[PDB]
Amino acid sequence: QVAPKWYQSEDVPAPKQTRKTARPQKLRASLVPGTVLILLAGRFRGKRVVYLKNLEDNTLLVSGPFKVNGVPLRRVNARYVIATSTKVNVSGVDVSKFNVEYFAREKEIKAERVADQKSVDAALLSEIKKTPLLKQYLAASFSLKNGDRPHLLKF
Amino acid sequence: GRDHTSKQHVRSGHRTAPKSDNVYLQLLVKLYSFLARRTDAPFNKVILKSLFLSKINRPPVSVSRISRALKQKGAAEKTIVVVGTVTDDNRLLEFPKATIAALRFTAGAKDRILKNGGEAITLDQLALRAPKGQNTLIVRGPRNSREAVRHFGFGPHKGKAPRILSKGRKFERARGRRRSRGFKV
Amino acid sequence: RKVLQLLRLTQINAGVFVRLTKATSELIKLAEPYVAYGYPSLSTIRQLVYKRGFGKVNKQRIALSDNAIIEANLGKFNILSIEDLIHEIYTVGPNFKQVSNFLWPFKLSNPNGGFRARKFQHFIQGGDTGNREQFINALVKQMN
Amino acid sequence: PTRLTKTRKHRGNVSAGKGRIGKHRKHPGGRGKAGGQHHHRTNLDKYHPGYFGKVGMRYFHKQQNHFWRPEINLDKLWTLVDSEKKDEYLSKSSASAAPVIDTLAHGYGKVLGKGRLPEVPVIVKARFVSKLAEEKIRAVGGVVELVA
RNA sequence: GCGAGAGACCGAUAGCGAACAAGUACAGUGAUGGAAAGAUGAAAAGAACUUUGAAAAGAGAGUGAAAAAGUACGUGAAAUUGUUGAAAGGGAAGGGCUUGAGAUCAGACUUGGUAUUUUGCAUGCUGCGGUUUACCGGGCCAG
RNA sequence: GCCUAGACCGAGGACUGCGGUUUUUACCUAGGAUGUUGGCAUAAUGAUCUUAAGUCGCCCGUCUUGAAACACGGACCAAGGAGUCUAACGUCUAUGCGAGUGUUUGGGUGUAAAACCCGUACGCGUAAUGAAAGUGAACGAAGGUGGGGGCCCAUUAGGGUGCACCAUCGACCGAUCCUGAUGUGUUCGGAUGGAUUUGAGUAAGAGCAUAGCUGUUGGGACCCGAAAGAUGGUGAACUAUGCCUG
RNA sequence: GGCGAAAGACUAAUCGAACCAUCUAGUAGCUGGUUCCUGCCGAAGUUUCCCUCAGGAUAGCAGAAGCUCGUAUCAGUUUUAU
RNA sequence: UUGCUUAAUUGAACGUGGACAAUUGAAUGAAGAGCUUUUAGUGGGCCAUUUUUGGUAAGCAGAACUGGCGAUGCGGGAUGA
RNA sequence: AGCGUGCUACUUAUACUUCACCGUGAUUGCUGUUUUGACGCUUUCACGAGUAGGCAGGCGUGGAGGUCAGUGACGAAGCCUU
Ligand SMILES: [Mg+2]
Ligand SMILES: [Mg+2]
Ligand SMILES: [Mg+2]
Ligand SMILES: [Mg+2]
Ligand SMILES: [Mg+2]
Ligand SMILES: [Mg+2]
Ligand SMILES: [Mg+2]
Ligand SMILES: [Mg+2]
Ligand SMILES: [Mg+2]
Ligand SMILES: [Mg+2]
Ligand SMILES: [Mg+2]
Ligand SMILES: [Mg+2]
Ligand SMILES: [Mg+2]
Ligand SMILES: [Mg+2]
Ligand SMILES: [Mg+2]
Ligand SMILES: [Mg+2]
Ligand SMILES: [Mg+2]
Ligand SMILES: [Mg+2]
Ligand SMILES: [Mg+2]
Ligand SMILES: [Mg+2]
Ligand SMILES: [Mg+2]
Ligand SMILES: [Mg+2]
Ligand SMILES: [Mg+2]
Ligand SMILES: [Mg+2]
Ligand SMILES: [Mg+2]
Ligand SMILES: [Mg+2]
Ligand SMILES: [Mg+2]
Ligand SMILES: [Mg+2]
Ligand SMILES: [Mg+2]
Ligand SMILES: [Mg+2]
Ligand SMILES: [Mg+2]
Ligand SMILES: [Mg+2]
Ligand SMILES: [Mg+2]
Ligand SMILES: [Mg+2]
Ligand SMILES: [Mg+2]
Ligand SMILES: [Mg+2]
Ligand SMILES: [Mg+2]
Ligand SMILES: [Mg+2]
Ligand SMILES: [Mg+2]
Ligand SMILES: [Mg+2]
Ligand SMILES: [Mg+2]
Ligand SMILES: [Mg+2]
Ligand SMILES: [Mg+2]
Ligand SMILES: [Mg+2]
Ligand SMILES: [Mg+2]
Ligand SMILES: [Mg+2]
Ligand SMILES: [Mg+2]
Ligand SMILES: [Mg+2]
Ligand SMILES: [Mg+2]
Ligand SMILES: [Mg+2]
Ligand SMILES: [Mg+2]
Ligand SMILES: [Mg+2]
Ligand SMILES: [Mg+2]
Ligand SMILES: [Mg+2]
Ligand SMILES: [Mg+2]
Ligand SMILES: [Mg+2]
Ligand SMILES: [Mg+2]
Ligand SMILES: [Mg+2]
Ligand SMILES: [Mg+2]
Ligand SMILES: [Mg+2]
Ligand SMILES: [Mg+2]
Repeated sequence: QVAPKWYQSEDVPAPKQTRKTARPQKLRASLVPGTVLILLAGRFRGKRVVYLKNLEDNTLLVSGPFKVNGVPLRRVNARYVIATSTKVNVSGVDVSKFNVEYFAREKEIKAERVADQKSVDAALLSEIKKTPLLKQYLAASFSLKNGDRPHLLKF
Repeated sequence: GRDHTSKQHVRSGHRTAPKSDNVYLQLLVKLYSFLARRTDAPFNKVILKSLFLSKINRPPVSVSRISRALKQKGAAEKTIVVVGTVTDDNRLLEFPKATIAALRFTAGAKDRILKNGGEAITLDQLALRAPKGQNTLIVRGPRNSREAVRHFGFGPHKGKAPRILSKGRKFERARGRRRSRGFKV
Repeated sequence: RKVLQLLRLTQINAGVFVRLTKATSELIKLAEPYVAYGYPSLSTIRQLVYKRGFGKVNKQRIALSDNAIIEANLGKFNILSIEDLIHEIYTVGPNFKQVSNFLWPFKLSNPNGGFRARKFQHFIQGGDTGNREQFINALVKQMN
Repeated sequence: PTRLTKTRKHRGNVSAGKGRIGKHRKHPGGRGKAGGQHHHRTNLDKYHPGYFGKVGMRYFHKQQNHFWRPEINLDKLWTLVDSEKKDEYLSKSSASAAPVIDTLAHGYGKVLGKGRLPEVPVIVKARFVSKLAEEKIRAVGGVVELVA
């Protein structure tokens, strides 16, 4: 067998200086707060939900509302979402306190989270009631029927 | 595919190292590999190439060749450089005082050089008193005086030496070497 | 074969710039069944030199990624920039020979969109070889 | 060593470097110098002209001792002088006292005249000398003394 | 021929034909031709005895370090074959490439570091495996 | 000029460079991928074996222009099985010494086929040429001319000196042919000067020895293979023919 | 050599020259075979001579070793002149 | 310079000295040029386009130039040197 | 879905383009930091078909000199085995 030599070093070189300075994400023009979204993956796939805020994690803050849907305040990825053309006025909904640290990992749900759910859903429902059948629309699941071609459908 | 205008993967055809495994010749190559790589002096690149040469490509240099080279105009105090053996010549009537650097000296050659007030130094001693080969003069021995070259390119009307084991009137002198025996070539 | 070698066209889809005289025209006539040529515009020359421009530096194929590379090899001919080189090629200049020989032969891809149905017949007869004269620009756009 | 031979490298290749068409055979062309006048004429004429035929007269019972006569030239003549006394001789030699060089006792039959002598008188004892060798010896003030 | 000492020789299809009851067995009228064939175990301690069988043998037992050494004897390859198990199979089979399935194998929670409690050491608390929750960070596969 | 959809890739590994923005001896998209999140570590992941599916795939070796061939060898397996050694050589290479070189036929010696030591001869080389008798290599700085690496003087260039080597014109030695001085055993000698002649020569030696590969020749000669030829012997128990006795 | 009322028959399953051993590993321009891997380069079936035509030598094609040098002056090409 | 040549002081050949410098006298290219030694296999060939001879012709026989197969796999011509 | 002709798109070779890796050839640099590998390290570019054949670098076997004060009856060698 061939023994190792003295010139076979074990030191790990430092990496070169990388020039991959990150630049901000660009969302689709159809992704505007208040837009009704369709979730395509995850536990709540097929659920119609309201888009509220763009978090700094590149995720979207979303609520069902929980009373209408059972979908709570949570994050979704923009690529697992169909952004429809239906919109709800969310200018009266306060989503200031919600950010990445809000959804930090620490079943039992926090009292703060339940309170925020109720407070947000109150304003969301008040604005949702204005559009007839919008509450019924949000409470119904989405599915592709026979003869539905998503390359031809408008959402 | 490529339309090749020359043969592919062709080695240069020149020695890049000595065939010799003499460690001391390899120390000289180490010294002149550094000098040729770093001095811009054309002398050091020539010496490095000559250290690679085979024995027949480094013919012995007689002490008479050095004497004739020192008799060139303005070359009496130059340093004679021989990459090879310097041999003695008992046909000289006199030898000057000279500095000669060689791979090897015969006993007679070194004796005659030192007897006349000169120096017989090695090529490493040369590299310290002349690291750029200043005031030097490279002397090479005759290559075509070798006995093997007598028979190279033998043919009709070529005038070369036949490859023959015995010499005499009975050995390849009659037919083809004489018009009285047919033809002569 | 010798003519194509002297034009430095020793592979398929290799491109070279030639200054038209009687001698070079009579050269190109011999290689006509094997080449497609025409009159290149300034933008075609610029795109070729920018994307696939390489220089012959010590018999090595070196990318023209900095003006120092061009200057170190063509400054004695007053070429100090990639645009000097493009100008010297386009308006065939007094140092066209050195500038065009400094350029390594362009190695183009196959056309995006293909050739005509059968390449190896003259462009006049519905093929691809010979002189197409301004349609070399469309072909280079396909291949560069 | 057999391990350095090409026989070790030809192992696994069918013909052992002899060819599939030629098929290394016993003796194509004959044995030895066969066919030197018929099918090996092109070789002997090119490389060994003069091979066939007789030239000169025979010599029954040639004793090479009769023809023993090694040559020494003039440029090599002073190597027969004693090495320890060459330099003294090269200085103090005159017509009254010059070194004696017995060439026969050193194994030479004839003194030839190639080269140049030191301008120093010498006495050269030889069985034979050439015309120019003796002219060069006399010019430096020396003499050739014939012996047997 | 007789008597010795050796070897970069051969190692039982080799080396003399013959390592053995080998110029033997055997062939041919004859002259002549001419093999194959070494190895249980340190030691036969070569299996007493019981049982089934006409017997050969088998099954128990016994000797032995070993019977995966029983003279049909060290090791015990391949062709070829039996049994068991797995799998595949419409006028051959076999192969390469690719993936699936099944089987096998491999690998970072690293010689991981941070404080922590108890189990154990010859000993006077000290090197240090042990444990789970915390935190730092790491490995791999992915968005 | 601008906007926009997708795919494959991430070599490198402190800094150094070229640019750009300069709000700045700072920053950048500018000399090659980073950031972040989840899951998993009894596993997602990878490899191999077997098998299925898809696709392709004729039996190897051989001679041959051409083989899967309706050309030849090959049922299977194990073990054996074919460029060797030697004498003499060519080229090349390594090594020692070098106008020399080679101790080993032999002698000395020995820790005994070793190692160590010794020298005369001899071999090859240092002289060639002629059939031979024989003769036998400097006009010159060992020549001139054109190149020629290196070195020297320079300061692009230029000049000087130029080994090896190349082309070329000369010189010297031997042979051949011509001329033929003083002279003389009057037939010898051969000075001197020449010649589209000729040598495997000189012209400041390069060889000798050991080893290795490759190539050559003779040897069984890479291995196996004739029909034949020769020398010396054994058979008429079969059979052919004669004889003797039934 | 024998023997043959003759077929080249018979002479120990051997006969247009027995058998045995040796010379003898007879010679073969002819057939067959010729044993590990990878890397790089890479042909010829043409010239001339040969009782040469299934073979050799020779030149060519190929490899290897290099050597002298470093753009010097070359090319399976064009142009111009002839 | 010569012994060659001219009636010659004419020429022939080879020269000393001086002038013409990178457009040093067309293009294009040049993994550089030149040189040497040594040795292998081969010395049955065949095919395609075009020229071409004999033959009624031939997957016939014989030449010229080039390119191929032999020695070569890969995509196409179903298959095929 | 035949024949003549024109057009648009599309299909895919070991070919072409960009990139990774292997090897070969050339090439850049490396000693007051050469620094226990300079027969080494390193920069860059180009290239890779092959019978007969040549050469190079390696793999394996019997025995020999030296070395590992190497392995081994607490199991050498041999043999079988996803
Ligand atoms: Mg390629
Ligand atoms: Mg000589
Ligand atoms: Mg006659
Ligand atoms: Mg396309
Ligand atoms: Mg087409
Ligand atoms: Mg081969
Ligand atoms: Mg075989
Ligand atoms: Mg061979
Ligand atoms: Mg064969
Ligand atoms: Mg042959
Ligand atoms: Mg013995
Ligand atoms: Mg035996
Ligand atoms: Mg036997
Ligand atoms: Mg046994
Ligand atoms: Mg019983
Ligand atoms: Mg056992
Ligand atoms: Mg046993
Ligand atoms: Mg057994
Ligand atoms: Mg079996
Ligand atoms: Mg059936
Ligand atoms: Mg599989
Ligand atoms: Mg699997
Ligand atoms: Mg990387
Ligand atoms: Mg098929
Ligand atoms: Mg065959
Ligand atoms: Mg045939
Ligand atoms: Mg075959
Ligand atoms: Mg058939
Ligand atoms: Mg047959
Ligand atoms: Mg046959
Ligand atoms: Mg058979
Ligand atoms: Mg075997
Ligand atoms: Mg001697
Ligand atoms: Mg001699
Ligand atoms: Mg003589
Ligand atoms: Mg000489
Ligand atoms: Mg035989
Ligand atoms: Mg016989
Ligand atoms: Mg006869
Ligand atoms: Mg009888
Ligand atoms: Mg008859
Ligand atoms: Mg009979
Ligand atoms: Mg034989
Ligand atoms: Mg024949
Ligand atoms: Mg090739
Ligand atoms: Mg004849
Ligand atoms: Mg044949
Ligand atoms: Mg041959
Ligand atoms: Mg030949
Ligand atoms: Mg034929
Ligand atoms: Mg043949
Ligand atoms: Mg062939
Ligand atoms: Mg092909
Ligand atoms: Mg095909
Ligand atoms: Mg068809
Ligand atoms: Mg169809
Ligand atoms: Mg149509
Ligand atoms: Mg590829
Ligand atoms: Mg290859
Ligand atoms: Mg052996
Ligand atoms: Mg032990």
